Amino acid sequence: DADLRRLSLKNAKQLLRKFGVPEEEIKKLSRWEVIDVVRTMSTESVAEHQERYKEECQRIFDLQNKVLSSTEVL
DNA sequence: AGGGCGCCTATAAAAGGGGGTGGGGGCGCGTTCGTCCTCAGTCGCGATCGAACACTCGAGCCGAGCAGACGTGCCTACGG
Repeated sequence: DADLRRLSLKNAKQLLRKFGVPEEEIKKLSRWEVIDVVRTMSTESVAEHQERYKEECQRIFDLQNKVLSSTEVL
């Protein structure tokens, strides 16, 4: 977070251009918002923890539905 | 209308002031730069609150022991 705020708006603008951030966020260029967006993009937690639980539950549930209903002869 | 005369051209020199023109210097103004102030954001430190663990007390459950009661076997006493 330190060096991202050391980026001195202009180089952070060029970095947001490099990552592929849309031109609206580059255009507004409030520097705190820019550095929060570039920290988020360089990251790209409790809503992900429960979503990964739901994803793991859904995968095996769908897999169990497919195997035990299949009429494939093994 | 035309000859003679006045004036222009050229040459030297001075004297002094006045006027004209070009260049430089001085003055004043505006612009630019630097510094300071203010706001926002971030990090560090201290205090307070919540959670987790440990200790203590009590209650319940299980096991063991003893006592009571009846069967059965043996011995004695009583009755025929």
